[PDB]
Amino acid sequence: MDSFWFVQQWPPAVCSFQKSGSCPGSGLRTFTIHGLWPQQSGTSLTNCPGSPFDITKISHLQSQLNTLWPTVLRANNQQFWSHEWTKHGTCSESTFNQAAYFKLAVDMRNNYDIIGALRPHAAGPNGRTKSRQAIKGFLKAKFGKFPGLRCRTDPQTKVSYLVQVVACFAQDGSTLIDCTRDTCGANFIF
Ligand SMILES: [Mn+2]
Ligand SMILES: [Mn+2]
Repeated sequence: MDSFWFVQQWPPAVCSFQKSGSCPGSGLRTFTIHGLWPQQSGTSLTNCPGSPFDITKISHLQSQLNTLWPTVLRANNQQFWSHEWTKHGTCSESTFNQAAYFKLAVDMRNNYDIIGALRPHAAGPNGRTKSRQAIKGFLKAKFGKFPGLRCRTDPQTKVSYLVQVVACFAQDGSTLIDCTRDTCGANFIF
């Protein structure tokens, strides 16, 4: 790995795409952690063989994980954490064990407050159109590096919605770097 993508998701938007059943995210109104994804030459490293998920190793972080890393689409929170560890976390296990991996993600969330960066500019979520350049600009001004913006288009209306914001980090998991990939067009609903 040569870097990490720290991905946060916007629950209300993510829930809108799940048209089959109920969804907790509608009740959640803040950015939550989707996951911490190790990267290699521009691609996400996934499903690396490694240690099985051990719930006891993060029992001391439960209160923080239930509020910052709740599941939006899956059955329950624990299942989501297990999924993230098995699909992404194992790929950086050589340097970060399970406890360290989850702690790092929690720290990143506490240090990267997206809503706080957007409020002053009245660019917070309000169901209206926002511009990609402006949002990226507001985050860059506060944190120092460009974030990555991820959008999804509704199959029916064809409208584009901001669903995730990515903060890019070097292999040390501490040095913020510029992200260089968005999946959002010039405008989107947020
Ligand atoms: Mn995933
Ligand atoms: Mn899968």
